[PDB]
Amino acid sequence: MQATIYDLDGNTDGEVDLPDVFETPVRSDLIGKAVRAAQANRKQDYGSDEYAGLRTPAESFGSGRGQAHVPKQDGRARRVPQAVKGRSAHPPKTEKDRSLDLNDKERQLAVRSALAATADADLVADRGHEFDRDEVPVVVSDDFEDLVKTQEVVSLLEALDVHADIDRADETKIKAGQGSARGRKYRRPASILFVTSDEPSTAARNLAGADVATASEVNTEDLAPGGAPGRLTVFTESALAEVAER
Amino acid sequence: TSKKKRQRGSRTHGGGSHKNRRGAGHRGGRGDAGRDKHEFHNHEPLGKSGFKRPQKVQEEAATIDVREIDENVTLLAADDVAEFRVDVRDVVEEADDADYVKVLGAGQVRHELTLIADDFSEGAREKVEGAGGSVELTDLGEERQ
Amino acid sequence: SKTNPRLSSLIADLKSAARSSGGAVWGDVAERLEKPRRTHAEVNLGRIERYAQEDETVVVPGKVLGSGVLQKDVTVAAVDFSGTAETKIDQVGEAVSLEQAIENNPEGSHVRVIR
Amino acid sequence: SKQPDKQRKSQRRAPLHERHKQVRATLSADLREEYGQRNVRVNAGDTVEVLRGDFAGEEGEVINVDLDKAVIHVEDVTLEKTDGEEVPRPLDTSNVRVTDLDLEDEKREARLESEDDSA
RNA sequence: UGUAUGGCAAGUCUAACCGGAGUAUCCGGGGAGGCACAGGGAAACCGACAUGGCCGCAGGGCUUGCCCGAGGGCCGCCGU
RNA sequence: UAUGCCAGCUGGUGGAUUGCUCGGCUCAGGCGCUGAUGAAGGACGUGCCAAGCUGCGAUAAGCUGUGGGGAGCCGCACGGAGGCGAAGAACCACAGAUUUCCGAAUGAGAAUCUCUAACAAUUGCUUCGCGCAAUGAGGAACCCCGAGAACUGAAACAUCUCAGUAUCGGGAGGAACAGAAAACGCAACGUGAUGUCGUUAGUAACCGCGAGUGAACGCGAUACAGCCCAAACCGAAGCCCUCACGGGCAAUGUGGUGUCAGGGCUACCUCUCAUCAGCCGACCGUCUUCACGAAGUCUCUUGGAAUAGAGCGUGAUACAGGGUGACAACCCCGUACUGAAGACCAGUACGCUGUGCGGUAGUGCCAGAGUAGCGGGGGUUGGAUAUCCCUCGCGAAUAACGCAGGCAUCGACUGCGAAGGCUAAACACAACCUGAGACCGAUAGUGAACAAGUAGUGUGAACGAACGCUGCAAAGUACCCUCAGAAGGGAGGCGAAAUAGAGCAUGAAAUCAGUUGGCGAUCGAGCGACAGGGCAUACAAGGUCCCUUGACGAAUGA
Ligand SMILES: [Cl-]
Ligand SMILES: [Cl-]
Ligand SMILES: [Cl-]
Ligand SMILES: [Mg+2]
Ligand SMILES: [Mg+2]
Ligand SMILES: [Mg+2]
Ligand SMILES: [Mg+2]
Ligand SMILES: [Mg+2]
Ligand SMILES: [Mg+2]
Ligand SMILES: [Mg+2]
Ligand SMILES: [Mg+2]
Ligand SMILES: [Mg+2]
Ligand SMILES: [Mg+2]
Ligand SMILES: [Mg+2]
Ligand SMILES: [Mg+2]
Ligand SMILES: [Mg+2]
Ligand code: NA
Ligand code: NA
Ligand code: NA
Ligand code: NA
Ligand code: NA
Ligand code: NA
Ligand code: NA
Ligand code: NA
Ligand code: NA
Ligand code: NA
Ligand code: NA
Ligand code: NA
Ligand code: NA
Ligand code: NA
Ligand code: NA
Ligand code: NA
Ligand code: NA
Ligand code: NA
Ligand code: NA
Ligand code: NA
Ligand code: NA
Ligand SMILES: [Sr+2]
Ligand SMILES: [Sr+2]
Ligand SMILES: [Sr+2]
Ligand SMILES: [Sr+2]
Ligand SMILES: [Sr+2]
Ligand SMILES: [Sr+2]
Ligand SMILES: [Sr+2]
Ligand SMILES: [Sr+2]
Ligand SMILES: [Sr+2]
Ligand SMILES: [Sr+2]
Ligand SMILES: [Sr+2]
Ligand SMILES: [Sr+2]
Ligand SMILES: [Sr+2]
Ligand SMILES: [Sr+2]
Ligand SMILES: [Sr+2]
Repeated sequence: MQATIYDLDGNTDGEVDLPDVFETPVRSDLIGKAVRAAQANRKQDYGSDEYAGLRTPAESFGSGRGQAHVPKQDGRARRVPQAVKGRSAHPPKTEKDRSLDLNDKERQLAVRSALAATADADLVADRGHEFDRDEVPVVVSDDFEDLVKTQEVVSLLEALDVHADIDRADETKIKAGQGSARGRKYRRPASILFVTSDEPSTAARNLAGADVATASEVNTEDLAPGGAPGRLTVFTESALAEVAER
Repeated sequence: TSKKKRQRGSRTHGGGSHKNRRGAGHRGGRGDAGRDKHEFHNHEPLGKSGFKRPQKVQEEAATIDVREIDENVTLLAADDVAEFRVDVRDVVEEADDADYVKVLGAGQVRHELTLIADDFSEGAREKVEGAGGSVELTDLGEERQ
Repeated sequence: SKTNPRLSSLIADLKSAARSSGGAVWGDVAERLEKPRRTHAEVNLGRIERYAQEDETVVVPGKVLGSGVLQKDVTVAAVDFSGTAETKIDQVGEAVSLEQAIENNPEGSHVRVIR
Repeated sequence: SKQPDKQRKSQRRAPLHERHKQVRATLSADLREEYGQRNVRVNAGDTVEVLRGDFAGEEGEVINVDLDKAVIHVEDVTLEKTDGEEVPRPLDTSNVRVTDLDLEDEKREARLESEDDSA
C-alpha cells in the first residue's frame, strides 16, 4: 500500500510505499509473549536473608514437661516456621532465575507483527487510542527531527487530528495498593509513539503518555505496550523506510 | 488451574497416608541405593566391559551419503559441471576437525558423478560407477594398502 | 487449547466448509489440527513425490519441509511450508495455503491427504 | 531519588543551611518582574498574604521564621488559647505569597538583584 | 524424562562476550560448542530401504459395489 | 419470677483489620586499607538546668583559617531562664588546633590505677649511644600458606562419601595468588607467559568398578607485556649515612658486561629506536557533590482545609519522585537542558632523556646438586604403571649435555633448558558512598522502624526480648463546683471531630458490665439439619402471602 507523507504544517506532501512488514499478519499471542519476556527480564532478584530466624541456639525440651517439642530459648519458641520470629519456610530466593528466554526468530517475528498492527486503524482504535483519522500510522517528513519545542509538536498533532490521544493520557491514576509505598503511586494511559531515525524526539517526549523511539531499535513494547497490539504511531519518512528491514 | 493449586485442603497432597512422605526411607535409600538389591529391576547389571584406546590415537572420519550429494546436485552449482565433478571435501561440514572424508553409499545416485574424497565404501563405488560415474581417491586417500 | 489466532481461524474455516459444502476432508483436517501439535504432520518433499499425482491436490494436515526432491507438477496445500519447501515446490509445481484451498475447492474434491 | 522514603528522608534530615529552601514562598506579580525570580526565602521582615488556610486572604508581617520546623509566624494569624492568650498559628510558606520585602540587608538585596544567583 | 502450547526445520540454539541505545530492559552482533542429520563392533575396522510385495483405517475418485489408498499392519531386503 | 441459656443493643476490655512508613531484605554501580606521629576498641569525663543517645576531650554538643551559606541560631528534644549572630552566627566543604586514662600498649606493675627516666621485646644499620629505623595490633568478607573433624551418603559398614567442608594456627593487599616454558603433543610445514569467564564434559580418569568422585589439551572470549640475576670476560672503575669534614660497607667481589631472538672472548658488517633506568604527564570515561532552572496558586460549588467537581488559562529538552490542611507539570523542593568541583581511571597512555637492536666466522670459555633420577613408608589427586607433596635411604650429566611428548629400556623424531628472581591488565569481597525493587509493611521484614545488642538471664563462654500513629493548628482544656486532693468526678472552653484529651487514626473476636427479645425453678445431654407452630421486628437494601370458586390435571385412584 501507499502511506501519505505530511509536512510540519500538517499538509499532505506526497507519499511513499508502505513497506511489506506492515502486511505481516497480526499475531497478538506472539506479541504478548515477547512483551512478557521484556517485562520479566528487567525484574530484580530478591529474597529474604538466608539466616533470618536461624540466629538462635534454641533447643527443644522433648518429652516430660507437658509441652510441644518446639525449640525454645529463654522460654520463647524460636527458629521453626510455625514459631513467631522463626524462619520463613519457603521464602523468595535470590538464586531463582527470574528471566525468560525467547528465540531470536520468534521475537523478531513479534516485532514485525507489532509493526503491522500499527497499520490497522480499526485495531489502533480497539486498543483505546483516540483520533479522528482514517490513515494510520502517521507518516511525517524528516524535518520533524529538527523540532525543539514541545508545543510545536502539539500544533502538528492537532493539525493531524491525532492530539485527542494526548488528552486521554493526560490523566494520571493513583493506583490501589502498597505500590505507593515503594514509589509506584502513579500510572497513566499509553499515548503516541514517535519513531524517528537519528535521535529520539526530545521535543515530543514529555507529551502525556508519549514514547519516543528510533527505527533501528524500536521494540515490541514500544509498538504494543502491555502486549496490546495497535498503538497509535507516527513514523518519520526515513524511520518508516529503515523499519522495513527489521 | 494446576494440580499444585488444587492441593490446599487435601491434607496429604496426593501422598496417600500421611505416614508415607518422610525421609529417604520412602525412596528406598538415597540416590542409586539398592541398585543390586531391593531395586535391581531395570538397571544396567554390574561389571566391567571392554577397553578404551587413547583419544589421541583415535581417528574421526567425516562421513556423507551419496544420497545427500546427489539430491543437491543442481543446488551445488558452485562446484564443477563436467560432461558434475565434485570434491566432497568442500561439501561436508566438520571436515576441518576430522582426520578424513569418507563417502558412504546410502540411497540412490540418479546422475553421473565424479566424486573426490579420502575414502569410499564398496557400495558407494558400485552406485557411483553404476550411474556412469567415477570415483577419485585423494593423495591422502592413498592409504588403503 | 490452541494459542495461535490464525490456526484457530483456519480450523473454524475448515469446519464451515465441511458443513456447508460437500467437503469431508476439511472436516477431517480440522479434527486433526485440533489434536496436539506433536501429532501434526511434518512432511518432507520426498514423501510427496512418492505418493502424489497430477491434478489431485496434496493436502498436508501439518507442515511441509524441504528434504528430498520433488519433480511432479502438483499443487501442495498445507498449514505452513518451510522457506525451502515453498521454493522447491513452486519450481516444479505450486505451494498453496490451506485457506486458499478451502476457497478454490470448498467441496474438497480430487485431493489426497499426505503425512 | 525517585523513592518516596529517601525523598521525605532527605527533606526531614536536611542540615540547617539547606533548610532555607524549605521556607520559600512565591513572589507577587510585581516582585517577580522586578527581580526576575518566581519565589524567595521568606524573611522576618517581609509582608505576606495567606492564600490557602482558614486565614486565606489575610496579609501581615512575618514575625518569625523557624528553620527547624520549616514554618512561619505572621502577624495576626493567631489562635486563641483556653486561658484567653493569643498565640500564632504556624504557616507553611507554600500557602503564602510575598507582597513586600525587607531589604535592610545589603547581601540579601544584592543577592535578589543579581541575575546569576537567586534568593 | 513426559506433556501442552509456540518459533524455526535437515536443521536448530546461541554461551561467554562485543557494539549501540531509550543504559540491568532493549536493538544488532557472537554458532565456540550442544543436540539432530547412520549405524554396528570391546577394538581393529566396516558402513544402511529418497521403496520391492501384500493387507488396509481415514480421506479421495467412480457409472455406488469397484478403484487410488498417506499414516498404520504383515513381509522382503540392506548395514554391522 | 430467682440462679440461668441463646441472640442483639449501649459502654468497656482487647488490639485484629484497613490505611500510613523514620526500618528492614535483596540486587547493581563506585570505592577500598588503618596502627608506635600510639590505631580499632573500651573507660571516665564534658551542657545553665542534663538521665539516655549523639558529639566532643580538662580548649571536652566544642577552638582556628579558607571557601560556601545566610537572618537566623543555641543536636536528638515541641521546657524554662539566659545567651550568641551585620565584628556576617547557625549550617556545609576543605584544611588545622586541642585530643584525659586503659587499650598492640612499649620504664616497672595494676580489673582503666599506681610506682621510680624508659622504642618493653625481637631485629637491621650503626657515629656501638635506642643515635637512625623495622616489627607488634585492627579491618565485612574476599586472598595466600599451614592444621584438619564428625554428624551425613553408601538405605548396615570398614575403602569410598560428607570434604580439604566446619573449625583452628600463621600472613599480605586493595585486591590477593599466578606468570614469560627443562610448556603444549587437535603429532603439526601446528600453538606460544598468567589469571578468569563460556565451552570442551559429567567427557578421559578414579571407584567394596558399589554408592559416588572427576580433570586437561583445545576452542570462543576478557585483558594483554614482557623482563632481572648467578657465571663466563672485566676487578674497585661501586654502594650507604652526613650540609661538610668525616664515617661505614666491599677482593668471602661493590660496580661493568650478560640473561635462549643464549651469553662471553678473538676477528669483522651494520645499525641503534629493542630493552632497561628516569623525567613529564593528560584527554575521554565512570562514581559522587554542587550551581542554574519554565508555567495558575484564577471563577463558582462543597468542605474545617481545595491538590475535588464544574469553568477558564499556561509551561514542557521539565507529565521522575517528594512536600503542602483531600487526587498538584504550572503553590514549595526538585525534574529536562547546560554548567562546575572532587575522587577513581593513573603517575597510567602519549611525549621525552640516556642506553643501544641485530648479523657473520672462529672458540668443548660460562649457564643454578643432595638437584635430575631411583628405592622404602605415608598422604593426596581424575591421574589410572601415567597427579601433586612429605618423609627415610641412595644418587648423575655438563650443552659434544640434559629434561619432556600419560608403563619401562634403547634408537629415531618433535618440543623444551629445571634445580635463582621480578612483573601491569582482565577475575574475588562488600566495610564504605550512591542508586534500584512484580521483595516485607510493625507477631511481617533484621534480633533491632522505639531505650537495640536496649531491658533482662548466666560464675563465665554466651544468651536476649517487647514497645510505631492526638490534631489543620497545641488551639495540649481558662473559670466554677465537688473532694484530704496538681487525683478523680461534674459543668464548661477548643476543634470538622475529644466516641481525636496522651500506647490519644481505625477499633474485629474472645470476653465483661448494664439492658432488649425469646425461653425459664416437673424436667434430659454432639448443642443441630429439614418440616411445621408461638412470641419478637422503624426505615433502607427482599415483596410476597392466605381463603372461596374456576381452569389445567402425572403416577395413582375411590
Ligand atoms: Cl576406544
Ligand atoms: Cl518425511
Ligand atoms: Cl595447539
Ligand atoms: Mg521472621
Ligand atoms: Mg489492600
Ligand atoms: Mg534575581
Ligand atoms: Mg606498664
Ligand atoms: Mg550409612
Ligand atoms: Mg578418593
Ligand atoms: Mg585466584
Ligand atoms: Mg552396598
Ligand atoms: Mg574430588
Ligand atoms: Mg593436557
Ligand atoms: Mg646489570
Ligand atoms: Mg519484629
Ligand atoms: Mg484509638
Ligand atoms: Na540472637
Ligand atoms: Na499446652
Ligand atoms: Na537469580
Ligand atoms: Na504425609
Ligand atoms: Na557450529
Ligand atoms: Na450460684
Ligand atoms: Na570504599
Ligand atoms: Na543528657
Ligand atoms: Na579529634
Ligand atoms: Na618502634
Ligand atoms: Na642502640
Ligand atoms: Na542409611
Ligand atoms: Na548404623
Ligand atoms: Na573406593
Ligand atoms: Na580447531
Ligand atoms: Na501549598
Ligand atoms: Na594430590
Ligand atoms: Na619417595
Ligand atoms: Na613435551
Ligand atoms: Na509492633
Ligand atoms: Na419461628
Ligand atoms: Sr521419657
Ligand atoms: Sr501422587
Ligand atoms: Sr527431617
Ligand atoms: Sr543381588
Ligand atoms: Sr566447528
Ligand atoms: Sr534541629
Ligand atoms: Sr527539632
Ligand atoms: Sr540464531
Ligand atoms: Sr509402509
Ligand atoms: Sr599475549
Ligand atoms: Sr640454567
Ligand atoms: Sr612409549
Ligand atoms: Sr505487638
Ligand atoms: Sr465536658
Ligand atoms: Sr384426568
